[PDB]
Amino acid sequence: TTIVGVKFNNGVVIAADTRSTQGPIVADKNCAKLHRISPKIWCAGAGTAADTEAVTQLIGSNIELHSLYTSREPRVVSALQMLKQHLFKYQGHIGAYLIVAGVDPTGSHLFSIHAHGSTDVGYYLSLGSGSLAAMAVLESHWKQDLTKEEAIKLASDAIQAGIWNDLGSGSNVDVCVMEIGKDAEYLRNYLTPNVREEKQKSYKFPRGTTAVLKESIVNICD
Amino acid sequence: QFNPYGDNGGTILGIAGEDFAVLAGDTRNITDYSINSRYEPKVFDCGDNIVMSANGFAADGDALVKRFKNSVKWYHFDHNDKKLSINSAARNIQHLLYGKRFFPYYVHTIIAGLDEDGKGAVYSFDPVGSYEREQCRAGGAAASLIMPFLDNQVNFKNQYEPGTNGKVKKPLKYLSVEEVIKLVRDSFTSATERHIQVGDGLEILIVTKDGVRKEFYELKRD
Amino acid sequence: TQQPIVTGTSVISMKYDNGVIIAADNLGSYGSLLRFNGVERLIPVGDNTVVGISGDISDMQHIERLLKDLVTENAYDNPLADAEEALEPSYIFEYLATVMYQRRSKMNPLWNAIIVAGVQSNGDQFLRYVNLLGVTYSSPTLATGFGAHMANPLLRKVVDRESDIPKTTVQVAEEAIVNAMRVLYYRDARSSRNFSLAIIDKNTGLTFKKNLQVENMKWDFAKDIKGYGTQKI
Amino acid sequence: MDIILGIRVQDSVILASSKAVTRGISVLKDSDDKTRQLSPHTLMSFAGEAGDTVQFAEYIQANIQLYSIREDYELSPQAVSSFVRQELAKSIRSRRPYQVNVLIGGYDKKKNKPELYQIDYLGTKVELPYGAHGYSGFYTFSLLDHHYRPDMTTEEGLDLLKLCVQELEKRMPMDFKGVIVKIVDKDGIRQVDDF
Amino acid sequence: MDIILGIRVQDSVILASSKAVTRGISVLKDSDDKTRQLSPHTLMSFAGEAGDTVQFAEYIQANIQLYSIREDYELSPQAVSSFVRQELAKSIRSRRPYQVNVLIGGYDKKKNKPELYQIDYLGTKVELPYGAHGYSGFYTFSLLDHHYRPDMTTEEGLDLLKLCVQELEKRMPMDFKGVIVKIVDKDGIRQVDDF
Amino acid sequence: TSIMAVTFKDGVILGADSRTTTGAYIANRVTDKLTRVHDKIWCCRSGSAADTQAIADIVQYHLELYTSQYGTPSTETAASVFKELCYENKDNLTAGIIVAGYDDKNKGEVYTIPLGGSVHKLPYAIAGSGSTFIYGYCDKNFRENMSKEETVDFIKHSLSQAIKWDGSSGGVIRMVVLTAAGVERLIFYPDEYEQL
Amino acid sequence: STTLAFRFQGGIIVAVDSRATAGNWVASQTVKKVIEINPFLLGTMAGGAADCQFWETWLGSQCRLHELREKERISVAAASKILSNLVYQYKGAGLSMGTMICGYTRKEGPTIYYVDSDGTRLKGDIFCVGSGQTFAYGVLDSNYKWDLSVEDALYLGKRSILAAAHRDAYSGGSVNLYHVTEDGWIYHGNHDVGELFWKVKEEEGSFNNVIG
Amino acid sequence: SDPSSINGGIVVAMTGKDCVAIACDLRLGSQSLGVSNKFEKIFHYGHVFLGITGLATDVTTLNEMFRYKTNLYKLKEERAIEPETFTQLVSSSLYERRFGPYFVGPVVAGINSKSGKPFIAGFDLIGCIDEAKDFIVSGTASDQLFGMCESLYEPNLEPEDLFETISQALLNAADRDALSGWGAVVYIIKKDEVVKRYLKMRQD
Amino acid sequence: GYDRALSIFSPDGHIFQVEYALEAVKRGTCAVGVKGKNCVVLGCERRSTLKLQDTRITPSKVSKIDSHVVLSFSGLNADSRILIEKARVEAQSHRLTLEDPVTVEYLTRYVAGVQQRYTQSGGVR
Ligand SMILES: *[C@@](C)(CO)[C@](*)(O)[C@H](CC(C)C)NC(=O)[C@H](Cc1ccccc1)NC(=O)[C@H](CC(C)C)NC(=O)[C@H](CCc1ccccc1)NC(=O)CN1CCOCC1
Ligand SMILES: *[C@@](C)(CO)[C@](*)(O)[C@H](CC(C)C)NC(=O)[C@H](Cc1ccccc1)NC(=O)[C@H](CC(C)C)NC(=O)[C@H](CCc1ccccc1)NC(=O)CN1CCOCC1
Ligand SMILES: *[C@@](C)(CO)[C@](*)(O)[C@H](CC(C)C)NC(=O)[C@H](Cc1ccccc1)NC(=O)[C@H](CC(C)C)NC(=O)[C@H](CCc1ccccc1)NC(=O)CN1CCOCC1
Ligand SMILES: [Cl-]
Ligand SMILES: [Mg+2]
Ligand SMILES: [Mg+2]
Repeated sequence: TTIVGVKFNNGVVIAADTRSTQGPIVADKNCAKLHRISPKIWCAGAGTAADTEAVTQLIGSNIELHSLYTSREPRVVSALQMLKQHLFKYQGHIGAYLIVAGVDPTGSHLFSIHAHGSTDVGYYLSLGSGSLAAMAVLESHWKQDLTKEEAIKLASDAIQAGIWNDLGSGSNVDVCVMEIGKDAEYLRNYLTPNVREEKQKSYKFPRGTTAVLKESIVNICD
Repeated sequence: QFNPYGDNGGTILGIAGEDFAVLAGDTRNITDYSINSRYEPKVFDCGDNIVMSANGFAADGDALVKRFKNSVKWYHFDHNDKKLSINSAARNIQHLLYGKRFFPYYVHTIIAGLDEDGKGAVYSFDPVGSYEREQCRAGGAAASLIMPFLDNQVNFKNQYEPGTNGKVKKPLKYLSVEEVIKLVRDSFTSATERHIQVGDGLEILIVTKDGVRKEFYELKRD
Repeated sequence: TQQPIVTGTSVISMKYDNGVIIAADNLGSYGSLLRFNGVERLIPVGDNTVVGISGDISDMQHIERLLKDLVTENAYDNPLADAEEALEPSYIFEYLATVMYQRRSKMNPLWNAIIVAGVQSNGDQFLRYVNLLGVTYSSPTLATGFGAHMANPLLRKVVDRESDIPKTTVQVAEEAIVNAMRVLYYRDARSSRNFSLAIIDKNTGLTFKKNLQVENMKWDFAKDIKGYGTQKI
Repeated sequence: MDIILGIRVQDSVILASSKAVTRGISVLKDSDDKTRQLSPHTLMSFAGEAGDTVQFAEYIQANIQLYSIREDYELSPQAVSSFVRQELAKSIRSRRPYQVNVLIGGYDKKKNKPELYQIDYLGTKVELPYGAHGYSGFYTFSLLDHHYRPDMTTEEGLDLLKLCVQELEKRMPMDFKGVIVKIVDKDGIRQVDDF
Repeated sequence: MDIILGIRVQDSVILASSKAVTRGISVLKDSDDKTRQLSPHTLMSFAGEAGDTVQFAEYIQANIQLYSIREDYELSPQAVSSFVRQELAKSIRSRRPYQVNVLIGGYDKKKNKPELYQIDYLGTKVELPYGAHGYSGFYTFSLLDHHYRPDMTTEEGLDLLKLCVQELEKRMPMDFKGVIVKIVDKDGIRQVDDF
Repeated sequence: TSIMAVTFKDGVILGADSRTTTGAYIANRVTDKLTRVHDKIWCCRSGSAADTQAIADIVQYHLELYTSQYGTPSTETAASVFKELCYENKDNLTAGIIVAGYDDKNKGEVYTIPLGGSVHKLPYAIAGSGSTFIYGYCDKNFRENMSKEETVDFIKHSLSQAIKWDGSSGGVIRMVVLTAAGVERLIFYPDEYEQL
Repeated sequence: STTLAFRFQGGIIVAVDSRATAGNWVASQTVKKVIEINPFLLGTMAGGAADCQFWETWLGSQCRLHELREKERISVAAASKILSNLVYQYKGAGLSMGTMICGYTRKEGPTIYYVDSDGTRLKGDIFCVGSGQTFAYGVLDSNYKWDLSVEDALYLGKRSILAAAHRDAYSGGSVNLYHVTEDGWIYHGNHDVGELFWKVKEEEGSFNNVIG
Repeated sequence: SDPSSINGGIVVAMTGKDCVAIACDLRLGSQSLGVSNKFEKIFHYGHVFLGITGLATDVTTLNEMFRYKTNLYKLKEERAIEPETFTQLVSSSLYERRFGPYFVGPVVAGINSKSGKPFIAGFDLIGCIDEAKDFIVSGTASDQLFGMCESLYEPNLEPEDLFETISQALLNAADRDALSGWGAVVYIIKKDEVVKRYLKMRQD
Repeated sequence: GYDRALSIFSPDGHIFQVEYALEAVKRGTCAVGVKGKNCVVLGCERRSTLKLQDTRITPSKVSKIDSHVVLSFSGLNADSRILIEKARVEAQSHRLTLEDPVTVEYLTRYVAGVQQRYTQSGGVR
């Protein structure tokens, strides 16, 4: 994977590629790596696919119950704390590498979490196999006081660096923008720069090409 | 401990027609999750209407091609400029490969050209020199993806004549150079989609009695 | 079978319209210890080739001596040693590539990654890579070690394919190289601020720049970063 | 423990099991019965790790017998085989798994059909016309592929079984001291004394 | 290769050698003669690693035959056994040693006495009244300790040998497919065809 | 990492670099290794980033609960809680922590807690991979009862050398000043300290 | 692979499959596992493909040199022993070969020699070699008699490979048949298992385990 | 001793125009030894179809487990479970055994009875959901299946055409894998009829 | 090693060392070979200037190479032993690899090949 997070004027933006691998094989060409913990707290995940999905849902579930209990909108630090303590408890065996971001009554926030349970704070972050390609772009073009449109451009450019240069990353760019005082906008397939070209030939077979031994109607009804 | 081998990825493909033969191969070169070159050719004209490719560990691949090219040169010197036939080249390559039986060239070698009756010929080699003439062969990282597709579309495997109750097989016939290039292009675009080590560019070398022609096509760069 | 002791980190390079640029920092690391700081890892051969070497420094010094001896040997019984029969980048590379692969085949490699940058006699740009395994490849941009992971992405934004080379000037190309060196200083733990840069142009020839420094760095934002999540002091 | 075979024919299931018990360089016994009757019309042969085999067979036997008393009713071979599979499926993820491979030959009285089930120590169940465990299968399966017919009689099945034992006695490295043959049919379980 | 026995009696030496050749789970041959005639009155049986056994036996055979031609004279069993021991004694400290154990049964014409030598792959030579290599000895030695007498006839020796083969066929794990028996005496070497 | 804490006339100063590494890759060049466990009790973290964070979080929780019942804890008490965690879990931890605090009675105090979980009260302490290169320098240059400006120079020069030689150390030099006056954060950038 | 060759009244039958594998990857279904050394000698191939292919063609060169030097066709015993002595020199180096040298000469008659890479050389009437040798043995042994006709012997050899091709995962493709007589070897065609299996199932009534 | 490749087998699923197809081979072996040629790997719970490759004891165990769970679901919910919901149930159950997993490669296929939308999904052994518009592959010849599907497949195929495509994908993939084959079954699934076809393939 | 070319051509096209070796044969005691319909007989002369000989132990003129082949000679007695030894070794080697004793033609061809090798090898006569 390649995943990034970038802070800006009135909030924070996160982005991700959409490749899912199985050894050298691309298993999913358009998988969703951006996860909703709460309405305005989102999470980008790299590493073991099942672990990132499972850990983000569990903490997301507990955050919802906590929000209902306290009659308050959830905070990013609460998700950050719950995730890191869970991951730490499992001593890195839950292979989830996360970029946690969001807006809450305290303000806008951007964090990263590693599988062993260590957390980092920053204005720009990148995780995954293509993090070096992405971080190169972020280190080259990032500045203080980014606008919304500039942060989206920088974030997607950092993901693109991963898509093109890292074999672990590819396909499309997902984005999620979390601005203060507004609803978070999830931009699924924000960029699609890897569309499959028209095939040279149609491989539609003449009906009856396949040799059949038996036929039977299957009963699905009661 | 020092490991003398490496995996440079990529994949190659050879198809034989009636009066021609093609040897295709992607131009991507990699190590681990990094791209080394987007255009590094590994299909070579070796003279006497023989095209060759040795896919796998590029250092061993280049060494082999280099030695075979040199073998063709000395064959002319020692035998009054006699043309090296594709069958003779194949046997010569077996001895090159098996000469390092106890420290092998880590490559899948394919050569293509015309036999002494003017008909299309493709030979394929394992790393230690076992070889076989075939109408069809894929080699390298995406061989397991491409090869069954070739069995179906070149040799018409598992295809029966419609309405014959799976009793009459689809009759074998030679393909035109136009139809073969369609299959090569579709094979590589498919392989590019689902294999991370395959992409960037496709280079095809076509061999007829007139000589060796080249064709190049763009592939996805993610 | 070896293990590298004193090591040199990334070597980065790219092609531009009239020639090639290559750069490498002046550090000789001894594991995590940043032991030697005056190490030149770019070695010119003639007035048309520069060999950039990373990895084991003792083996780098051996390669220096070979290249030095190669120039001497070429001059023997050669009236055109400084003209038509001068050493080309392609000759120098192929020689090194031969040695590297022979050594790996004897299970006693020269523990290096090498980039031979230069300009041929006909004006063509030469840029090709070779390493301890004898693996060779060429590209509009080439880099070793961390450079492969961080520099190449940045340099490929300038020259993404062959057709971008005539469109790239020496000013734009050098700017990208110098930027890449800064990024490596931020992120590579075995890098130094001081570095050397070399330009081989088909018109202006070989320009060797020593004692360059990474500059225009962004560190100010660090003061705002407190704790690791919940700390506000 | 080594050779256990099974052949389902028209009206019966025939199980053949080797008599040898070997530890080290000594054949300790040459008259060992590697089977247990689970119910009047269900027989289970077994082979595998020493100790585990009998301990597992008798444990299954006790459970099936307990069921028979409780319900005053005989479980079908299919039901017994499913129960056995589940026990092995539990076992494989235990602290110390049962290393036992079994064949269950039974006659279903409700269907009036013979049934042969092959279950390995992992809990891998398959219903078959003929089955084997261990290295025996590498010879017997191909032999049966050729000579077996579905409508054979019990006598034809015994001749087919002799053909397997002869081949094994010719090509197997170890001396397995012949086999004990048993037949399962509508009239229950009986042993062939002269084989 | 597995079972090779030897019994020296009053007027002859009797060698018994198993007929089975097994690789993997297949008995490839059941009529293998694990012996070579070194000279008219000297016979060597052998057992051990595949390939090494025959290669070593034939190499010794060629050397003894070469000697016989050169000197127009037959080497004594003692002399042959010493030559064989030295070759194995060299071999054990080679790059790749011969993994071959041998029994040398011979009739010394000068002494008019039968002689049996047991030599292992290390080059450990012993003259014995009866000998064996491999796991066979673990049964046959104790059996012979009891039943053997030094003044027995060749016929008594063959009955004693039958008693060994029966015990091995009863208690050995592997099927060795019977034995080829040969007798060495004053009249040379001859094979017993019905055993 | 390169970390140190130094007592002086008015209290104590903690110092640290800002580099976090994964092998030879710098995962974070602006890390804050100086962390608050109480108002005027702080610590320097070296070793596993995950372990040192988890430990510090627990210590902060303990000292907060201590304060609710018994009032402000001593710097010694804080060090004792760190020790207890590090010692009892020594098999599963990789944490080298320096605890530093300011009491009004006891003034500035520094306790160092190496891998084993042993406690050592010292006038000043150095730790982390880069500390090896400055044992000679710090021993020769340290003096008791230094002024604030002298201690800041001592820490700056020391960490500058540690950073210069240690590849595992770099970025900015963060410092935290603990006195009766309050808590002051200081930062020093490469352009300044590199050319010392 | 699966290869067999057995001796009988009317000479020698030799039958082989044509599959080649690299682990579980089926690499080829059309490999020639019988080498035609000369009009009276055949060699079968099982094990490492290159090891077999290289050294058995080499064996053919040595056999040619024999008949040039000695003005006489090499014996099956001598031909097999050249190969066995060769692989014995490489013992321990990791060659993987399970071969059978089959042929006819005047002095020997029809003869079969099993030769493998650990130096074993055995004369015999019946041998099966390869991963699927046991499956071939099961069918072959249970149907073998010395008094088989040329027609029946050819079929039994074919049927035994088919049996192995079916059960053994690492055997298949097609069956290559040979018959060796006093006049030399005679090729009896390539038989694809794809068609042969169903043809045999229907006509013979066997393979009742499979869904018809 | 690699659990996922002891028994062998493959499953493939495809979508078409208002229909889905799911297909599997019939082999069950013990490494080189072929044991059974009747071992089906596709099951169904109401109108939701589940194909499972991998270790055969787990294939059987999971079938029995999901039958168990879907039966209780139906009794409490008073309706048949839908493919989207069942997919989540499969993922939950597999991840429940995160550090002692079932060595399987399951594949869900079916048509949602309310919306009428064709649905397919795949999973790894610990429950990661892999949803797809086009096709899902699983088993010892997954590489082969990926190559066949990616080239042969095209969108919006009619049930009769889709049958040919999925069959040719499975057959040719199985013929390049030693542990797959020995017969094959294809399910064609329309909104309210399901056809099951056994394919003729080479038996080696 | 001693390298000198001892056997060389002369102006008239003769190799004198080979021809002088024939003179040594001409000096040697007479040997005769006669082959019948079902047998061969080898006759040999023994010079009678040597009395007080011990005929039990004195090397016999005819030597067995194998159980089926014999070799007699004329010329230098010491030289004959070297050829006989080599031939006897080759006889056993042939049995080992070909699994068949040598033909008389083959054994002859070998011995003749050895004799030839000494006519164009350096340092030997
Ligand atoms: C980039 C793309 C990594 O290169 C990203 O980091 C993504 C993260 C996104 C998708 C959330 N990572 C992956 O795609 C991830 C890479 C990976 C693989 C293996 C270990 C760690 C990371 N891929 C996966 O997690 C796949 C998801 C599948 C394709 C839906 N899962 C697998 O490959 C599983 C790994 C399961 C696992 C178990 C125990 C510990 C760690 C991982 N592997 C298999 O299913 C392989 N095998 C198939 C046959 O049956 C046995 C299992
Ligand atoms: C200096 C560097 C040396 O003492 C300092 O002490 C700093 C201290 C700061 C962070 C408080 N130490 C580190 O930066 C620390 C060094 C280290 C490394 C390994 C063991 C102990 C200390 N680095 C880390 O903790 C990194 C932090 C990551 C980048 C956020 N973590 C790792 O390298 C983890 C280590 C896992 C671990 C091993 C042994 C004991 C405890 C934890 N390794 C990985 O995450 C590897 N992973 C592989 C897949 O791709 C991602 C990285
Ligand atoms: C049955 C089918 C199985 O034994 C037969 O015995 C056949 C015999 C015929 C071919 C003569 N045996 C094989 O097919 C044999 C099996 C085998 C493989 C390896 C060692 C021993 C036995 N197969 C091969 O030899 C294959 C043949 C190729 C596929 C045509 N070759 C390989 O596996 C090669 C060579 C392996 C090798 C052996 C010795 C030294 C060095 C290498 N291996 C590769 O190509 C490596 N691999 C292939 C897939 O891509 C990644 C690299
Ligand atoms: Cl930290
Ligand atoms: Mg530093
Ligand atoms: Mg098969």
